[PDB]
Parts: sequence; C-alpha cells; structure tokens
Amino acid sequence: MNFLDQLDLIIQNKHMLEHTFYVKWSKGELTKEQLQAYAKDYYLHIKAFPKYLSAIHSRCDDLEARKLLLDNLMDEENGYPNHIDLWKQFVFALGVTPEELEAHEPSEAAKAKVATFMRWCTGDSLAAGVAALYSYESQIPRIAREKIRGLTEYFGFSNPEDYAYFTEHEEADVRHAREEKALIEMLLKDDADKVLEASQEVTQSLYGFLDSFLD
Amino acid sequence: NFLDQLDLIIQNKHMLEHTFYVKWSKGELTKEQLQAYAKDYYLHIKAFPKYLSAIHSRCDDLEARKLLLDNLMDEENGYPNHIDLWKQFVFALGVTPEELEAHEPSEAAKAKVATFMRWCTGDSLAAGVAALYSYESQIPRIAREKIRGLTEYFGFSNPEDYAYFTEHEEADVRHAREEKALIEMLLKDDADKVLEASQEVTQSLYGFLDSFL
Repeated sequence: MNFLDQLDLIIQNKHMLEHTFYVKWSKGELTKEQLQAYAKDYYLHIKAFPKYLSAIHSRCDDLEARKLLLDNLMDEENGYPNHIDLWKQFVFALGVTPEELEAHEPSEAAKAKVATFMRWCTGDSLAAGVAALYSYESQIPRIAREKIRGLTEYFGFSNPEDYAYFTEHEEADVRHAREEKALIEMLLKDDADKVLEASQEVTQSLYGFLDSFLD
Repeated sequence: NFLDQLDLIIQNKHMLEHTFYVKWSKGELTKEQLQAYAKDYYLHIKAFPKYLSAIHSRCDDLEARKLLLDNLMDEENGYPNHIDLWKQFVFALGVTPEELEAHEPSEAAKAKVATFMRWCTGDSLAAGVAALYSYESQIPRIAREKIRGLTEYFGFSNPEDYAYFTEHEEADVRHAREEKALIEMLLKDDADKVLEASQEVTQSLYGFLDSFL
C-alpha cells in the first residue's frame, strides 16, 4: 500500500492551493469579475458530482463499499439545502442572478474537467474511479478554510450564511477523504497503476480549469 | 396514451397470474420450492440499488435525480435495509447464511437481472425507469399475497420473519407512483422503448418463476 503514499505525493505536488488563482485569492488580488466567472463556471461540476458517485456505485458489488459511496451521495444531494443548493447561494452572494447562472455556458476547460472525472468514474477500475474523486476531495478541507478567510478578509463576506457551502461541511469533507482512501484499498484489483494515473489526470485537469480565470 | 398501454402490458403479464404464485396462494408449494426461490432471488435483491444508481448517474434532471435517490435510500440506507430484510426472510425459511452465500444464481435469475441492467444502463432514461416500474408496480399486490401465503400455509407466525414484505410495501406504492412521474419527466420521444422495456421485464420475470416448476 505504498501506492497510497505515491497517490498523496502526486496530489501534494499538484495542489490547487499552490495554483496562481488561489494564491491571488489568498491576497485579495482577484476582481469581482473573476470570482463571478469562477462561481458560474464551477456549477457544471457541482451538479455533476452526484453522478460521479452513482456512476461508481452502479458498477459495484461490494455491499459495504456501496454504503460508503451512498453516504457521500446523500451528503451531496439529499435534503434541503443540499450541496447544489448551497453552491447557488454562494453564486447569488456574489451578485450573479439566478438567471445569469442558469444561462451561463460552461467553458471548454470546465467541460474537460468534468469529462476527466466521468471517464474515471465510468471506467473499468472502481479503485481508479474512487482515486479520481479522492484526488479532488482530499484537497477540499484545506481549500475551504483558505477560501473562507479570503472571502471575509478581502471580498466583503460578513453574512456567514453566504458561504455556508464551505462551512456546513468542512468536516463531512474530511470524512469523505478518509472513507475514499479506505474504498481505494477495498476495491483495489491489482490496478494501483490506474489509481495513480487517475490522480495525475485529475490534478492536471483541475489546474487547467483554474488556468482559465487568469489573463 | 402510452402510460395506459404500459399499465395494460403489466396487467396482462402479471406475476400473480403465474403458476408459481397461483400455487403459492393455495399453499401448493413445498418448503423446498420456497427455499430455492428465496435463495435465487438474492442476486436481484442485491442488484436493485445498482439499477437505480445506474439511471441516476446518467441523469441531469436534478428533480428526477432526487426521486431516484429517495428510492435508493429506501433500498440501501440504514439498518436493516432491504437486503438485510431479505436475508431475514431467507433464514426464516430454514436456509443458513452459509447456504445463502454459497448459492449460485440460476441462469433464469442471471437473465432477469441482466434484463433490468440492460435497460437501466441503456440510452433511454425513460425506458430504464419503465423497466423498474414494470416490476415495482406489481409489488404491493404481490407482497399482500405472499404475506397471506406465508402465515396461512408456511408457518410464519412471527411478523418479523416477513418484515421485508411489510415494513416497506406501502413505500412500494409510493415508488410506483414516483416512477410513473419519472417516466413522464424523462420522456424523449421514446415511448416505444418504454413499452419494449415492459415487454422484456414482464417476460423475464415469468422466465424466472418458470424455473421453480
């Protein structure tokens, strides 16, 4: 299981928080226009994430593994407000109207990112599917903390219900990463090489997505 | 309207008119036939959450996904879930957990599950739901009959032994209603595939029940 350490090293060496977009974020050096383009363009992935999870679940005969995947899917989509609801709240807190959001056309970078996730989640390796999701979710707790700080320090976010997306979990997200790590081991079928390849593609794809909001 | 034709396909090839359940409702099944049925059904019971997630994973209608997730949660979330409750019914028939695990699904069982998965992973969301509806819309009536047969002929006096049929079928009425709404929500001028799915599902179920005679 040293491939799990290789997996974490890939992610550490290509981590979203070292991307220029989030370095600028941490300094307040982002325009309203930039934050608005980012929140709108991210919606596609936010809406797709439940499908990444059900994609893997639908191909899985490990009953305990399915329960862990279902747990995450419920966290994402069950109830009101769900994750998609909370993301919309953050979009509207930035000045985008409900109709600007629904009218937005996802960029090519956003579509390529979502396609990278779905390719792994519908592929022939369950472990590599989970590894694709882990390569994203394992970054989220740290990102959420930094994003919350920038939002209150530089971008004028006083009403804490306005960044509830980054808050109402930031804990569930720690749990998701831990359970995904265990899922990778439960579902491994001599395909550690695919686990690592999924991580490389996902981390690069996330960088390409963040690249699109800089000049 | 294709929904009425759909309901007529199901009414006219209904599991409760199959010889197996005809014999069930008279007590004319042996303890050995029951145990074979209960063990062979386990493949389908375990697979059912995957039918729902397969459709969900191909769906961008956010409201439709929530209804599919509701059914999936009903099936698999919590303890005891549906699968645990089926095991309870199996073991109440005299089968050991070792025998249940060791059981190899028949070809008729595998064929029935492959029919469901063929539609749920296919290119028509509405026809995937219609395949599930062609089964689930039958279950409230079937659950009622089976409960009668179990208590009246096969010695079930502890209601916990047939909890699979009770603690949910009441939710299965809701599932059929919601799946009928889902078929409409997701229709993409593929009513013909909706009907094709129902023909295959109703017949696959007859083939499955055929195998116990």
